[PDB]
Amino acid sequence: DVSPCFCVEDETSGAKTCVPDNCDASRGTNP
Repeated sequence: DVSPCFCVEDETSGAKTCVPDNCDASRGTNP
């Protein structure tokens, strides 16, 4: 479905994680 990605810099994961993960690295950021 149309699912906007969101990234947060998470200290718990130890890095920037996104949903979907690392959408902001690839071109799969926006649907």
